[PDB]
Amino acid sequence: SSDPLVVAANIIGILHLILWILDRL
Amino acid sequence: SSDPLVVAANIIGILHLILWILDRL
Amino acid sequence: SSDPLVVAANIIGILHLILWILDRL
Amino acid sequence: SSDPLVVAANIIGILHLILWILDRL
Ligand SMILES: CCCCCCCC/C=C\CCCCCCCC(=O)OC[C@H](O)CO
Ligand SMILES: CCCCCCCC/C=C\CCCCCCCC(=O)OC[C@H](O)CO
Ligand SMILES: CCCCCCCC/C=C\CCCCCCCC(=O)OC[C@H](O)CO
Ligand SMILES: CCCCCCCC/C=C\CCCCCCCC(=O)OC[C@H](O)CO
Ligand SMILES: CCCCCCCC/C=C\CCCCCCCC(=O)OC[C@H](O)CO
Ligand SMILES: CCCCCCCC/C=C\CCCCCCCC(=O)OC[C@H](O)CO
Ligand SMILES: CCCCCCCC/C=C\CCCCCCCC(=O)OC[C@H](O)CO
Ligand SMILES: CCCCCCCC/C=C\CCCCCCCC(=O)OC[C@H](O)CO
Ligand SMILES: [Ca+2]
Ligand SMILES: [Ca+2]
Ligand SMILES: [Ca+2]
Ligand SMILES: [Ca+2]
Ligand SMILES: [Cl-]
Ligand SMILES: [Cl-]
Ligand SMILES: [Sr+2]
Repeated sequence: SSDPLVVAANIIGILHLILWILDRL
Repeated sequence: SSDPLVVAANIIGILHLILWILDRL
Repeated sequence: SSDPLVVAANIIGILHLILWILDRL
Repeated sequence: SSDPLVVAANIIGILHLILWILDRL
């Protein structure tokens, strides 16, 4: 398990990556 | 919970994202 | 140990970095 | 504490940020 703030930050990080890829695609 | 260095790195990562968005906005 | 979602996100983050470097190289 | 791979990934992430800032500066 992780600190809740770390889980949240990682979810945000992944969504950022998805949105970046979709933007470029 | 997380390693303190990981918590710190994630806080920095999120602030970086906020500042990036504000810069572009 | 970390949340499995955090491990996964970090692996993805590192692969992203590798692919970015290889793209620029 | 965190998975060792997560600690490593976060250290790499921070160094990446430092090198990016120094490059732009
Ligand atoms: C291109 C712009 C960058 C992208 C902008 C996207 C910002 C998304 C913000 C919030 C959604 C994600 C947050 C989800 C947080 C849920 C709470 C949580 O995960 O807590 C778990 C905890 O471990 C339980 O105690
Ligand atoms: C248009 C773009 C579409 C937007 C798509 C964005 C999806 C975000 C991706 C992953 C976060 C969701 C993962 C949620 C699972 C979290 C539960 C967890 O944190 O721990 C589970 C672990 O396996 C047990 O400890
Ligand atoms: C665009 C440039 C990139 C952005 C530049 C921003 C750099 C921010 C640096 C430090 C502030 C954040 C650090 C906050 C650290 C607090 C200590 C901590 O979080 O420790 C928790 C631990 O788990 C308890 O034992
Ligand atoms: C001009 C731009 C404005 C700058 C805005 C930047 C704000 C940084 C965002 C989040 C870090 C703060 C989150 C602090 C909470 C940390 C406590 C924690 O780490 O764990 C809590 C958990 O819910 C129990 O384990
Ligand atoms: C340039 C585009 C960005 C790059 C696109 C790359 C996307 C890669 C996606 C998935 C592979 C990585 C996921 C590996 C996940 C394995 C599952 C896991 O790690 O779970 C561990 C857990 O702790 C055990 O319970
Ligand atoms: C063309 C580009 C080539 C692609 C290359 C991408 C490689 C991805 C890098 C690291 C993820 C693999 C690390 C796997 C180890 C995970 C096991 C773990 O999570 O914990 C281990 C810890 O030491 C005990 O707790
Ligand atoms: C611009 C290019 C991107 C930047 C390229 C930089 C790549 C740096 C690679 C490795 C150094 C960092 C790795 C340090 C890893 C030490 C091992 C560790 O941290 O393990 C802790 C564990 O928790 C104990 O069991
Ligand atoms: C030219 C550029 C100069 C390069 C500069 C790059 C420095 C990398 C930054 C941070 C990683 C080092 C942090 C090492 C501390 C790790 C120990 C830890 O992981 O846990 C400690 C925690 O407080 C107890 O659990
Ligand atoms: Ca906490
Ligand atoms: Ca430690
Ligand atoms: Ca979980
Ligand atoms: Ca492990
Ligand atoms: Cl990142
Ligand atoms: Cl973690
Ligand atoms: Sr943990």
